[PDB]
Amino acid sequence: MISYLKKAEKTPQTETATAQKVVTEMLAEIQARGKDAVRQYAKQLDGWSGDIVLTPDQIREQTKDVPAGVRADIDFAIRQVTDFALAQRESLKEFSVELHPGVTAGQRVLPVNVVGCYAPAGRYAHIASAYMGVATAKAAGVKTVVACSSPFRGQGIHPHVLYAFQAAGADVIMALGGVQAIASMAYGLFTGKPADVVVGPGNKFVAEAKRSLYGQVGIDVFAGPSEVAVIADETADPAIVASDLVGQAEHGHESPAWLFTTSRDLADRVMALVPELIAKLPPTARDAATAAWRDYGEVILCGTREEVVEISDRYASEHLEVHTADLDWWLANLTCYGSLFLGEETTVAFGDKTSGPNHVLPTKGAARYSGGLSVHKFMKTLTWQQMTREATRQIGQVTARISRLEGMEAHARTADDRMAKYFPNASFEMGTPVEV
Amino acid sequence: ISYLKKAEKTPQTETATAQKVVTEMLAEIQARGKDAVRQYAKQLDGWSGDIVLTPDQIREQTKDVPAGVRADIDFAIRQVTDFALAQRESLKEFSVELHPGVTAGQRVLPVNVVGCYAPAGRYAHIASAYMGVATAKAAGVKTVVACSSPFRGQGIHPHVLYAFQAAGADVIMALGGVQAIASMAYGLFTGKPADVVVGPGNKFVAEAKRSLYGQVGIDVFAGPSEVAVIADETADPAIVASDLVGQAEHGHESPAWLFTTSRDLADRVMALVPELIAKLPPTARDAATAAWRDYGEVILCGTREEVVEISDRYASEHLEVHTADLDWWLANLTCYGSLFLGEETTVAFGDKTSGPNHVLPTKGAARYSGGLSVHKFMKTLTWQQMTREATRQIGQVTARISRLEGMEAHARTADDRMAKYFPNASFEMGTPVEV
Ligand SMILES: NC(=O)C1=CN([C@@H]2O[C@H](COP(=O)(O)OP(=O)(O)OC[C@H]3O[C@@H](n4cnc5c(N)ncnc54)[C@H](O)[C@@H]3O)[C@@H](O)[C@H]2O)C=CC1
Ligand SMILES: NC(=O)C1=CN([C@@H]2O[C@H](COP(=O)(O)OP(=O)(O)OC[C@H]3O[C@@H](n4cnc5c(N)ncnc54)[C@H](O)[C@@H]3O)[C@@H](O)[C@H]2O)C=CC1
Ligand SMILES: N[C@@H](CS(=O)(=O)O)C(=O)O
Ligand SMILES: N[C@@H](CS(=O)(=O)O)C(=O)O
Ligand SMILES: [Zn+2]
Ligand SMILES: [Zn+2]
Repeated sequence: MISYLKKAEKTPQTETATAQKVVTEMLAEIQARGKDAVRQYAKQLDGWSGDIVLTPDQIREQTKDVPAGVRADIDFAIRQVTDFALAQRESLKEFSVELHPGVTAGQRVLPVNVVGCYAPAGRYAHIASAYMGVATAKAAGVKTVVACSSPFRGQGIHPHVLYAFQAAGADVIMALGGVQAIASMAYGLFTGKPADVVVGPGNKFVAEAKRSLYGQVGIDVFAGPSEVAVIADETADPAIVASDLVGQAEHGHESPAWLFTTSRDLADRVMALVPELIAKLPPTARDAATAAWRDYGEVILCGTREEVVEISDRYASEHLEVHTADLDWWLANLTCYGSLFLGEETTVAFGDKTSGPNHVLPTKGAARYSGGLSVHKFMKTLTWQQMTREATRQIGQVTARISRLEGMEAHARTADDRMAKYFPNASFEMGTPVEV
Repeated sequence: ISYLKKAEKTPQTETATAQKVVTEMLAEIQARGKDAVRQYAKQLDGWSGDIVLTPDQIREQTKDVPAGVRADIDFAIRQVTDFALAQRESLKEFSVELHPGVTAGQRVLPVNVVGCYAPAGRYAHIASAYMGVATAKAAGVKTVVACSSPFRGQGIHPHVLYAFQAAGADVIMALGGVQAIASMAYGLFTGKPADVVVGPGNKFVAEAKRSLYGQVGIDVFAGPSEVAVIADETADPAIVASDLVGQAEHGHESPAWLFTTSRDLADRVMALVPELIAKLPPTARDAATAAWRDYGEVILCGTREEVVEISDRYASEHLEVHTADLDWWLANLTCYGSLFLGEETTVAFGDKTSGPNHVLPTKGAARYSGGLSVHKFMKTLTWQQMTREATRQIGQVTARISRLEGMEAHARTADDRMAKYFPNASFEMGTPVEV
């Protein structure tokens, strides 16, 4: 038996209907009206009536005052993300194999042509998100990267976001936010370069827009309001656990922070500390985190490690920290999470900004079926095959027979035609011809 | 570049029709659950019986499937499995050191539950039944649920059923169409919602899967079958024409495309295709006549490079190459579902028994994905671990960037570690955020 010491009124699912209604209306307008609707939304939602595509010269002008120390930090983080991305790239190989004798089959691994990357800017300016998308796309060998971020605080793109996009290798940069940005990248509005894949994190509207546009484009994953889970035993430090939960709760009113523990004492101290830490935050963060903890935060006490694994796997958190003994066991036994942080020393914020692994990660249970943005999301794994004539003796008769069982005579005739051309003297059973 | 035959319709033509039906049906199933599904099954497919088949039913319904049939299906399952296991070996786990003391790695883990759909309407898709289930089993998925439409006012086609059973399905349901995809996504009738739903189908099936993405993962948008052939002057028109017709019989919406550098070849094929269609039995003849007329296209190009450009833009589900210098085509083509190099292999071989999966992207989805494979059932997740020493650099960069973004609570998680691990250290952690 599992005890909820803190139960949330709301979950990542609560706001689904609200997001869907807005996105349905906006995507309909943009499909009908194109750039006209996008310019309208940019003005009405973001107060923006400037040009949307930045020229190379505006990019230089807008970043000319970014200090050396800020550039050095962003450059370091880009290098870490690139290093890990290149290691991930090496993990997926091309190959060919012989199947039935004379049947050669293989796998080609090819980057997509055009990627659109979104970096959010609303409550905060997402400098790290800006290099997470673009640097990964460049590591994957994508030749055209289009990047968008929302106009921020009465100006255009945040200068540090813009520096990140430029340093990471973006080919085209647009001052454009939200659903209208996602849609513009999917349809190639303003650039004439429709994306093959659109990636990047955002609020519930951004995430729903990407989900809805799937099919028009590929995507990385459903990457909506941030979530954090911590697994802790009696070895954990409640002050650090509480700090880590509050860390992601500041993202917004809808960010869940989950604690799964085998220690009642830990649970109690964390529940006492989280409100105290929230109260010491500055206004924007305090507003977000107070609501998020109240409405979405949960604390679950479990009897055994196996019970913790079961609940953790069901929650399928974007981020999972593990502050326990015997970390090898947790790495071996946990199966549903976006990104795993083993031990107290690393933490979600480190992964968010500069550890290396991508931060763009599944939310709302998408970790049941996908990991996060990676080079893998920009590669197509395509198959090819080639046969000797000899291989077609077996392959062809099996194809003709199965085809005819299914009722597909024209399929069987492509096998009959090869058998008659290559082996006119053979007499295999090719199945009773279909008559209806 | 010149169109010798231009289609009135494309894969895009019927999108609105599909989306309207799917939106209505999903809204109804979300409201009324199993009852909505049982009603759709009755009205659409004539079905009143039990939806979940019992083991006794499965055995009873397959008891007369002959040895010769079983041997062919078993052979095809082996080829699909062999290629799937090769694909599974191509994606590895690893760990690496980044900044000194930072370890990061990739875990590759199968999903828990897969739902597989095998179509049955115009034809009964025996091969489709093992393409999904066998691949899921090769990936190490523990629970596989399989559905196929009640066929012609009776139950699941017995050979589709045999295929599901022999390929390793854990649960089999007699359920078709949108109501099948929805039932597997939501775990109706089994209590086991799928993590990933896969499999091909008509425009309604494919749209239902596209719509339910998010609730579940999917393989790919896999709608009405498409075929493209690239041919030069060395190609045999009789075989090209045959191959086009072969997939045209799938239904009235199936495009058959010919890209060639030889006007002679194009002309002979355009004469032959109608003649071959005319010789088909009634159901196929009806499908292929409409498909070729409405969706068939023939494009003449001046250079190989032009062919590549056009082929890549069409991004066909299946692409056959009947040319000299096949190495060049393998090296230069980039958008297709599955490639058939040389005259000897052909799409129907891939459909039934070559090995590589036939469940493939249509309507331009080959621009961003390959087909169903074990890779669609594996999650690639990341993990990391650090020494305390590593956090001196990582932590100060985190704190500074966080504060530049306006994220003070993020920075405090770094400040807290620095104060705990290195209480005498003094770093630039960034100006605290005040708004
Ligand atoms: N899953 C992941 O990996 C990550 C998720 N995130 C999440 O990204 C989110 C960022 O959210 P925001 O600050 O809002 O930035 P955002 O860039 O996602 O959204 C700002 C844009 O949304 C539009 N918008 C806002 N409310 C709207 C409404 N009612 N109707 C239509 N458009 C509307 C704005 O006008 C603007 O164009 C946070 O929830 C954060 O946790 C952040 C990083 C990574
Ligand atoms: N992309 C790929 O890899 C593959 C594609 N396919 C395609 O699969 C398709 C199979 O189509 P079908 O024979 O129809 O079998 P299906 O199993 O896809 O469709 C039959 C189901 O659809 C329902 N349905 C039919 N019309 C409907 C309507 N108007 N409204 C609501 N429900 C409706 C039926 O009642 C039944 O439940 C073909 O187009 C074939 O080319 C087949 C194999 C692989
Ligand atoms: N924690 C965010 C990343 S960031 O803090 O916005 O950089 C996420 O959900 O990945
Ligand atoms: N040609 C079908 C496969 S099958 O002929 O239905 O077996 C496809 O589109 O993949
Ligand atoms: Zn964060
Ligand atoms: Zn076929």
